[PDB]
Amino acid sequence: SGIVPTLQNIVATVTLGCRLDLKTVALHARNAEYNPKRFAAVIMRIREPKTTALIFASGKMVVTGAKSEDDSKLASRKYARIIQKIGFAAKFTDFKIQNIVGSCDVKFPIRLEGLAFSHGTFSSYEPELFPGLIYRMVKPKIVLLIFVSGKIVLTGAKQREEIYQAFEAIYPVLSEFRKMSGSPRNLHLLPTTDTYLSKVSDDPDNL
DNA sequence: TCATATCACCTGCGTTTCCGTTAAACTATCGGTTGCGGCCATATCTACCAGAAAGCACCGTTTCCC
Repeated sequence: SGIVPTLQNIVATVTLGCRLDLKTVALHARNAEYNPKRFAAVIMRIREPKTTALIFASGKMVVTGAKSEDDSKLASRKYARIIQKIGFAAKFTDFKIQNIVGSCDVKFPIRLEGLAFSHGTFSSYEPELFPGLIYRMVKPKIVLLIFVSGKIVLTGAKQREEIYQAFEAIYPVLSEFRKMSGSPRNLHLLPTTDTYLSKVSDDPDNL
């Protein structure tokens, strides 16, 4: 419970309001990869923040590799500004984080068979083609990947607090699977997602 | 470089289920052609009928007879 989870990847999307010519967009970006022989879209990485991004002719975009809530909106706004420099209106709309990926380490090894046998209502553990166990948390809804080393991965979340709540909910379970710190201090010590996102310009006129 | 989880996608392959196709035995009329019979025309035979010249009966004035 003392080893607070770290975010590894935040993935988001934004609507542009207007349908646009993706070939025209592909002409001016300083990083771009695109070939209709394999896929009909441009892959578009940037230096700072270190995000990858994607654009669709229908007037929608996706952003990946964000380290913070801030990076997600700030990168999306900078990609939209590049499209506004180009011959399109690109009205920044529908900003959302569809998935969050985080990880933590309890520093003790886990008997995945014991976890799967006792919590089989939520746990799945297939024959060992892959070494890690998977867990389906239903309230709040989170997917957790459990490894024998004590390393843990969390995904399927969209709100920051639920990743820390899911870790805190399974830490007592993991701690029971032991043989021969445990205090969270608070459920969420850091500021909320909204108090982070509000540092970035929200108004679409603030290009 | 293979072995899991999760999401945007969109475009693509070629899949996967009830309907459509070529053509069946058995089905429901309905048509090109078969044979079978009414109305109406004709020359002849007939039923129902009246009219004439002639019958014939009811009747009583006559007169001969009770």
